[PDB]
Amino acid sequence: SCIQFTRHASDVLLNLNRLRSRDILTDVVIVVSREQFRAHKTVLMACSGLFYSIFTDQLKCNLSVINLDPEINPEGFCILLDFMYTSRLNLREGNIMAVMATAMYLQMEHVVDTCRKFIKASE
Amino acid sequence: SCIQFTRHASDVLLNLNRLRSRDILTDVVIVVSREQFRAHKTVLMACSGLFYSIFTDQLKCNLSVINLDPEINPEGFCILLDFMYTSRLNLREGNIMAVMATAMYLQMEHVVDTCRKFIKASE
Amino acid sequence: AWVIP
Amino acid sequence: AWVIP
Repeated sequence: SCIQFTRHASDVLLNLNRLRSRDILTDVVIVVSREQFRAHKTVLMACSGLFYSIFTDQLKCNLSVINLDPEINPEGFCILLDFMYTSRLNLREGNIMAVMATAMYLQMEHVVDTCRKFIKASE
Repeated sequence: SCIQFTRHASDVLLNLNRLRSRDILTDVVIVVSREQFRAHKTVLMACSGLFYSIFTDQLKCNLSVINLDPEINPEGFCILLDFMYTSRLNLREGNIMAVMATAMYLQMEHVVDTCRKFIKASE
Repeated sequence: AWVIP
Repeated sequence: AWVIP
């Protein structure tokens, strides 16, 4: 018998991104080669199968720094982290291959699917 | 030039509620008279002006237990915590006054507004 | 906003 | 789903 506030989930996500921008209660640093990204573990886990597996591990759940594979492109990771916090994906000809590879690694299927579609359309 | 995944924010919220149900990475207990509720500080802060003020305080941000005013109804708090994590509000004739009072205390304006509307319609 | 889901 | 926001 519940009523539902349509904009609630998007407002929560906007507010989580505002906390990230102000560095409020961020609890992990993701390191991608020479670059560092501060984030909230729960948001990473709610978006990515890889982060869900990492932060449910009894030892890794306690880590404050996670180093990604050196093959991962920092710009590709930045674009996906922004997508996690905003639902918006800055997909461009110049970054699509790095974004797709990063989304495969992070196990973000919806992103992998749109990248495949955009690549197929250019063929 | 971004593309947007429409269902992303709702999927994130569903996944945060799945983490709450399994008690994964919950970092605070809210105590309401004899009742305890485990939650994630970032979700509380993203939904409630009161929790935003609490967890941005330099001393209270470190607390693992927060005790609410004894006047707050635990069922009213449970309904609002479920709304935070799902966008669904279980508003009923038998709970509307407790829900409205709890939403005023938690500074959740959209909930206060719908309660006022439902009360006014019954007059 | 509010709707019947 | 994907759209132009």
